[PDB]
Amino acid sequence: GPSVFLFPPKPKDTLMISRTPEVTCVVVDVSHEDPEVKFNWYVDGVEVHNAKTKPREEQYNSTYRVVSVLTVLHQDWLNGKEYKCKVSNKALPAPIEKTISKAKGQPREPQVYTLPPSRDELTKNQVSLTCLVKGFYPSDIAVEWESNGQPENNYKTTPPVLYSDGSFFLYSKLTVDKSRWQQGNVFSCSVMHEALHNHYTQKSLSL
Amino acid sequence: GPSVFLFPPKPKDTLMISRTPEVTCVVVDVSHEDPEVKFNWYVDGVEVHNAKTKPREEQYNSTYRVVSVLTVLHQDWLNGKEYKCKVSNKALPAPIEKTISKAKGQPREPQVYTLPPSRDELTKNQVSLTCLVKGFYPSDIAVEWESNGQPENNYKTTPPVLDSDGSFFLYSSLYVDKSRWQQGNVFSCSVMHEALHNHYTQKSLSL
Ligand SMILES: *[C@@H]1O[C@H](CO[C@@H]2O[C@@H](C)[C@@H](O)[C@@H](O)[C@@H]2O)[C@@H](O[C@@H]2O[C@H](CO)[C@@H](O[C@@H]3O[C@H](CO[C@H]4O[C@H](CO)[C@@H](O)[C@H](O)[C@@H]4O[C@@H]4O[C@H](CO)[C@@H](O)[C@H](O)[C@H]4NC(C)=O)[C@@H](O)[C@H](O[C@H]4O[C@H](CO)[C@@H](O)[C@H](O)[C@@H]4O[C@@H]4O[C@H](CO)[C@@H](O)[C@H](O)[C@H]4NC(C)=O)[C@@H]3O)[C@H](O)[C@H]2NC(C)=O)[C@H](O)[C@H]1NC(C)=O
Ligand SMILES: *[C@@H]1O[C@H](CO[C@@H]2O[C@@H](C)[C@@H](O)[C@@H](O)[C@@H]2O)[C@@H](O[C@@H]2O[C@H](CO)[C@@H](O[C@@H]3O[C@H](CO[C@H]4O[C@H](CO)[C@@H](O)[C@H](O)[C@@H]4O[C@@H]4O[C@H](CO)[C@@H](O)[C@H](O)[C@H]4NC(C)=O)[C@@H](O)[C@H](O[C@H]4O[C@H](CO)[C@@H](O)[C@H](O)[C@@H]4O[C@@H]4O[C@H](CO)[C@@H](O)[C@H](O)[C@H]4NC(C)=O)[C@@H]3O)[C@H](O)[C@H]2NC(C)=O)[C@H](O)[C@H]1NC(C)=O
Repeated sequence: GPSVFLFPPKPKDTLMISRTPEVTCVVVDVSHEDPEVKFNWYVDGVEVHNAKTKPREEQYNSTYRVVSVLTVLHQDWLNGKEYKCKVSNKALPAPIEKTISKAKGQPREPQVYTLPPSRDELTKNQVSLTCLVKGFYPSDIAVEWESNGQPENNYKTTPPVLYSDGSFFLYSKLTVDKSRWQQGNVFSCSVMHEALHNHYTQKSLSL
Repeated sequence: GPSVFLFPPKPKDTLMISRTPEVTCVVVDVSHEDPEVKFNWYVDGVEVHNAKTKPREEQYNSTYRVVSVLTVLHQDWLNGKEYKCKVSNKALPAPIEKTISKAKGQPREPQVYTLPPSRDELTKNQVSLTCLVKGFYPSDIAVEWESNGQPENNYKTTPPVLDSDGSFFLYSSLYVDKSRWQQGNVFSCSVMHEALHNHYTQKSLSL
């Protein structure tokens, strides 16, 4: 009956000390007559006792969805500690365990290139600015466009794709009106990854 | 299980008359006891007669996989016919079903731009040729690289991404030795998609 789902922190969260990276253990499909769900958290095998279990919430399909949220230290996540959520409930034969961590393997620093649009992309009102980020590991990364300090709206990012040698690459596309690229605005592609200095770099682009 | 998955034909196959496009019904996790799975196959409400059930496979999860494949007309699939696979096995409460067809909607043709390498990237031994394919619908597409008629090995393609307007885009990345880029070789990105004239377009790139 009950299914357990264990979610990692957001990459922008693990990479900036101002933010609060958290692991979330989500139990769904808990019957009405065995609703008491117990949680235990282990960090690299030692039980931790500081997780905040939000009070159960009855779903419209007549099952309880219960959530528990453990906060993690940024150096704990990035040093490769394993997080074991252990969910016990009297609807279960025996308790369910789920574990989560950063990806094993040595970090690799992404190279960041910014490509300008094709000449064939001038006969349009809109134009595509491209940012290639390649050779990074593990694949937790964050890509963001801006110009003149303010963020950009119209950008899309592919998912991280596996190259032959084990590392990852992706592309981010910023659609801008040809006018602004003509005028000469500078657009910037900002990349946040653990293997970067200050965890952040930025590449700029203009006519 | 018995849990049913239904897959569509590969794109390349539905776009050339020479290849054979098949829809593929996969029953993961059949039990050793009562392993007799059955299949039936509806095309737009007409039972068809020519399916090829692959005998068995047996997994290291002491359970079985039972694939049936059904071959399809190229115009049948491109015209949006529904392909109904129905699975009868006594271990199931009642017959399972699944359906598949092409994404509904007006096919939109891809725009194909090729981007040269970044100036930054030329201080390396290897170099990334990029190919942006954008504006296409439905998202079944094929992308390949070639030079002097002969194919390329070292290219990877991102899966297709949804833009705000309902079309898709992707990038292909070919990794070549900076020496070949300078000798002046001509590299070609070849796109195969059902909205293109002759289902095929091709863009070229050189120093
Ligand atoms: C009864 O209802 C509840 C709740 O639904 C609510 O009420 C009903 C009535 C409807 O109106 C609902 O629409 C309504 O919202 C049902 O609860 C659902 O249960 C299903 C499964 O039964 C769960 O599916 C899983 O979803 C996860 C991803 O979930 C994230 O994204 C969802 C949107 O897509 C979002 O709704 C989720 O809440 C969650 O969002 C994240 O939440 C965390 C914490 O809150 C947060 O930190 C994140 O930031 C946030 N993200 C976003 C984007 O918002 C999905 O990953 C699961 O897929 C995995 O598991 C499958 C096996 O179960 C497997 O087949 C998949 O392929 C995939 O497998 C994983 O694969 C990776 C590799 O890619 C591998 O590494 C992993 O090991 C592997 N994992 C596992 C476990 O195998 C899965 O699809 C829903 O999340 C859940 N919804 C909610 C809201 O809780 C309940 O099921 C209903 N009961 C029924 C129908 O009987
Ligand atoms: C015990 O063993 C078996 C055997 O597998 C073994 O275990 C796994 C974990 C691996 O280690 C294997 O190496 C190993 O062999 C396990 O059985 C598996 O269980 C998982 C659990 O979810 C199933 O996942 C499903 O996968 C299919 C897609 O399967 C393709 O890709 C897989 C990854 O490459 C690959 O394994 C398959 O062979 C298959 O490959 C395709 O094959 C076709 C021909 O058949 C070929 O033409 C294609 O080219 C090829 N493609 C690729 C990419 O390789 C996926 O469809 C399922 O997703 C649906 O259902 C989920 C619910 O379970 C749900 O979360 C998903 O979101 C999705 O649901 C749909 O979502 C869409 C999208 O939004 C939505 O619109 C739809 O409404 C919704 N529909 C439905 C009906 O849900 C799912 O992800 C595996 O199929 C299954 N078998 C294998 C071989 O993995 C078993 O789990 C093991 N026990 C464990 C792990 O505890």
